[PDB]
Amino acid sequence: KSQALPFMDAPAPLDGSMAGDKGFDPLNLSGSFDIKWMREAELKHGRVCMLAWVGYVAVDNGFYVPFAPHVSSLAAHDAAVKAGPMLGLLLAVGAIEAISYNAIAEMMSGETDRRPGDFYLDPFNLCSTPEKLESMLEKEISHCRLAMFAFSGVVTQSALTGGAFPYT
Amino acid sequence: RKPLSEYVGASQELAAFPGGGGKEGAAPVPWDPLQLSELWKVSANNPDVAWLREAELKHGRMSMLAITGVMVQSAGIHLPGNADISFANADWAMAPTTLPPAAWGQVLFFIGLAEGQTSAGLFDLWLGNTEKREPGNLGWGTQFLSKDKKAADKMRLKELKNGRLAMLAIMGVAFNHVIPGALPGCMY
Amino acid sequence: KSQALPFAERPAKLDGTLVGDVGFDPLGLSNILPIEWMREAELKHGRVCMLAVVGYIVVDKGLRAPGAEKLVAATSSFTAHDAAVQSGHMWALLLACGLFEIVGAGAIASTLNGGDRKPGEFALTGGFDRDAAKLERFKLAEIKHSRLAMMAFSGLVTQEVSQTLPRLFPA
Amino acid sequence: EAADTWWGDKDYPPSIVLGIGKDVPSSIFGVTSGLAFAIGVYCVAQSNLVNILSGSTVNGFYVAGALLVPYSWGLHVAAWIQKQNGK
Ligand code: CLA
Ligand code: CLA
Ligand SMILES: CCCCCC(=O)OC\C(C=C=C1C(C)(C)C[C@H](OC(C)=O)C[C@@]1(C)O)=C/C=C/C(C)=C/C=C/C=C(C)/C=C/C=C(\C)C(=O)C[C@@]12O[C@]1(C)C[C@@H](O)CC2(C)C
Ligand SMILES: CC(=O)O[C@H]1CC(C)(C)C(=C=C/C(C)=C/C=C/C(C)=C/C=C/C=C(C)/C=C/C=C(\C)C(=O)C[C@@]23O[C@]2(C)C[C@@H](O)CC3(C)C)[C@](C)(O)C1
Ligand SMILES: CC1=C(C#C/C(C)=C/C=C/C(C)=C/C=C/C=C(C)/C=C/C=C(C)/C=C/[C@@]23O[C@]2(C)C[C@@H](O)CC3(C)C)C(C)(C)C[C@H](O)C1
Ligand SMILES: CC1=C(C#C/C(C)=C/C=C/C(C)=C/C=C/C=C(C)/C=C/C=C(C)/C=C/[C@@]23O[C@]2(C)C[C@@H](O)CC3(C)C)C(C)(C)C[C@H](O)C1
Repeated sequence: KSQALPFMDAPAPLDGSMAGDKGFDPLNLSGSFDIKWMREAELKHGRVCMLAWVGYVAVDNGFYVPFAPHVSSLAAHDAAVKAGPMLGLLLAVGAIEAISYNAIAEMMSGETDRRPGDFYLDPFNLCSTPEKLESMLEKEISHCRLAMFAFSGVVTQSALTGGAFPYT
Repeated sequence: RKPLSEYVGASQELAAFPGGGGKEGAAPVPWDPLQLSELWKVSANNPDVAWLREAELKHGRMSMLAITGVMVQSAGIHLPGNADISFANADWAMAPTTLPPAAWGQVLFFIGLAEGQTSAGLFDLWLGNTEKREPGNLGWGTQFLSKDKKAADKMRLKELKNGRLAMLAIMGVAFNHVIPGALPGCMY
Repeated sequence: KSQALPFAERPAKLDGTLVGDVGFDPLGLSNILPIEWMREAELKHGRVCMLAVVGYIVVDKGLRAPGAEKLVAATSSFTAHDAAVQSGHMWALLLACGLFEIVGAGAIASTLNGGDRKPGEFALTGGFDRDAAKLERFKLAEIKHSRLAMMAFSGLVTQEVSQTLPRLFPA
Repeated sequence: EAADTWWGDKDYPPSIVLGIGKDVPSSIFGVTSGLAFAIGVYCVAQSNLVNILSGSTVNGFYVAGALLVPYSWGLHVAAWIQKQNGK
């Protein structure tokens, strides 16, 4: 009954209802550990990869903010660590991830019905009807899976070559 | 429990005197002067005769293998030597020293894996609760021996005797490399 | 009772559920691990050796990949491995083989022991599925060619290293 | 409160003694035990095959990999627990 691997059936019954389900889990990690943590990690990785690909492209083009010495995105990490504001960005991320500590701890063990990677940062009601919510969830998770490979390729090509915008 | 009388391993040459004999086993009870197989009756700390049989079978098998290795390494017959590895130390007890960690570390590793994975039911021994295990019955050569009772017991008695001799011998080649003279005709 | 050894019993667990079972197990090695793992190992080894034989006898007679350049790999398949390790292409091949091995091998060996499918299907039929007589005939042909090319690749490599390959595609 | 974790009347502990890894099958536990043991022994061997120096040769990856040796003990114990439990 598996979809991606048609010689199997359902790598544990954990893969039955969530968005982006294609029965693809050959190493049975969906049934070995609770799948809510896996979906939280997947969505979180994909969102990080999306913003990381957007930032890596924009810094490599010329969008540079005030001050911020104009260097390529490969050396921008070291340049801004020696500059200083990378530590402040790390502090802000750490505060958000302390709130994420609270969110994930409430989500896994009862007493909160939060979806993995949910939050409630939905100002414009683009997921009011359940069908719209399902469609946006499918688009979000597909964008996650695409942007992981996209940013991985961008970083690898930028590191091995000298560096350009299309990365050869 | 199994009270040591049905265990094959009694020897004719400890009944060599007029009175007592057979194919190769003594008739009136196997040899146990210190009554070490009766030590389970007082306290459960002492092992059962099943654990003792498993221990001596393991010791005998390792000792046959060890004395054969001693007899072959001591003069010639070494594996072909390539790059970064020479099997040239003909002197026993020092051969693992002149050996790379990929070789001496691989013998111990596979010995440990085979020992741990064949250790299913050794602690169902020490208490006489055989059911499974059946002392040394690892499966390597089960159904290969004869399906009757006399021939199988004869084969097992052959295994135990050769094994005991090998134990005494590998401990005669040892304790002679340690202190000079524990075996008059030594050759090693 | 056996067929390949018609003088010494018949090996246990070799009843004939798998194809090409003539009862050739003189050492009785069908008891250490389950027979599904052994059949999977035999089939995987045979597929690897058939692809290896084809690749060796095609590269050795002379054929280069798209933009395969000019290195000691292009001289012969003898030094092709040591050439491509240094160029790092063997790391890419190991990555691709590792990805497919994770997915295929983990799924395929995890579920036979649980119980779920024939030993070595992969469901990539590529055509012939309806003619089950041809399916079992192709299973027999696959395992026979598997054993034949395991022997063939062993012979090829040992012949070539025994003379250090003086440019002999018959070897 | 907590869970009934006592197993003095059984020959093996229940699966709930593993906490967050109470559903991992025994084969994954054993394979990861062997892998963690091999990697950890390699990492600690990189401290005696090569003399660890005052700052020059410390190699924190080998330090983090050195924690896999006590982790490999817990994985092969959990492999036995899941095997007796049938998982
Ligand atoms: C056992 C199989 C096997 C192995 C180990 C090799 C190994 C090698 N071959 Mg080779 N080859 C094979 C089979 C094999 N071949 C077969 C069957 C053919 C068809 C006739 C060829 C045709 C061939 C040519 C024409 C050339 C080589 C070359 C090479 C060398 C470098 C290859 C390279 O850069 O790849 C690393 C780079 C990669 C991109 C990896 C390849 C990824 C493919 C897709 C394999 C991945 C798995 C694949 C999908 C199979 C899974 C099947 C599964 C779905 C059931 C290397 C020594 C080249 C060379 O230098 O020789 C002088 C060369 O010119 N081979
Ligand atoms: C690893 C050693 C070992 C062990 C565990 C056994 C175990 C056994 N033997 Mg056995 N045996 C051994 C070595 C061993 N044997 C050797 C080397 C010989 C040749 C001399 C024999 C000759 C022999 C005969 C002829 C018979 C047995 C029998 C038995 C069984 C009952 C006797 C008993 O309880 O012994 C328990 C033994 C031990 C607990 C071993 C420990 C030894 C002591 C306590 C410590 C070491 C002292 C020792 C003197 C060491 C000094 C140096 C030494 C190398 C000489 C039992 C299964 C009988 C049998 O088959 O019953 C069915 C029987 O008739 N054995
Ligand atoms: C890829 C490898 C393949 C082989 C290995 C392997 O997989 O076997 C696995 C196996 C058996 C098995 C198998 C099954 C699982 C049963 C079934 C498998 O089949 C399947 C898939 O079902 C087959 C098989 C045979 O494999 C058994 C595994 C046994 C294992 C893994 C035993 C570890 C002890 C660790 C100890 C004692 C640690 C001491 C640690 C110490 C003393 C320290 O920590 C000291 C310390 O200083 C350190 C070092 C660092 C410091 O920071 C901390 C301090 C200072 C304290
Ligand atoms: C110096 C030396 O000696 O070594 C050299 C050797 C050598 C070999 C020359 C070198 C090289 C090159 C290497 C290693 C190249 C590796 C390249 C690699 C491995 C590149 C991955 C791409 C991933 C893709 C395309 C993913 C697509 C994903 C696609 C197309 C999807 O649709 C994903 C999907 O999710 C969506 C979007 C929606 C989902 O609903 C459905 C799915 C899941 C299907 C190096 C680096 O120079 C090193
Ligand atoms: C590593 C290595 C090698 C090796 C090796 C290995 C693994 C060697 C192993 C050797 C091994 C395992 C040797 C066991 C001996 C046990 C004995 C002798 C037991 C005696 C026990 C006796 C004599 C007990 C007798 C009694 O109990 C009886 C029977 C009844 C009781 O009432 C009365 C008493 C107590 C008296 C090579 C191959 C050698 C060289 C190579 O290069 C490197
Ligand atoms: C399943 C599938 C497909 C498929 C497939 C595949 C890949 C089928 C492949 C079959 C394959 C590739 C089978 C090879 C056998 C090799 C043999 C028998 C080697 C013999 C070699 C022998 C007998 C001897 C060799 C010698 O070297 C020796 C011993 C000494 C030398 O001196 C002399 C020579 C050199 C002669 C489709 C249909 C393509 C697509 C579909 O979607 C999915």
